[PDB]
Amino acid sequence: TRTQLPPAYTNSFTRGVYYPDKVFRSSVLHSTQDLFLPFFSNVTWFHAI
Amino acid sequence: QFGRDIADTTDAVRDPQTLEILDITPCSFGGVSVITPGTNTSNQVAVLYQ
Repeated sequence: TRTQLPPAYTNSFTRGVYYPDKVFRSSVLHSTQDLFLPFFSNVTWFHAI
Repeated sequence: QFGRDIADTTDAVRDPQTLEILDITPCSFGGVSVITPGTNTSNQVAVLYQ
């Protein structure tokens, strides 16, 4: 009795913004090249209620 | 741990033993200049620091 509903697609709101490394930066705009999440992307919403 | 400012260079470092921020300032500033009023005149020279 596991009525699994079809997954839905939703949109994020600026998520996945962490620090690049252990370097303290203040009053300086530095750009890195790691693994982040694109803004306004499309993800999947899974329910569990 | 480390710390860099707007100049994109390490200026402050955290002490990994006593937990204290310390600023790094090398002792390499200025040079030495020579002042000579003339060889045929006299032989007294002057030292100038920047």
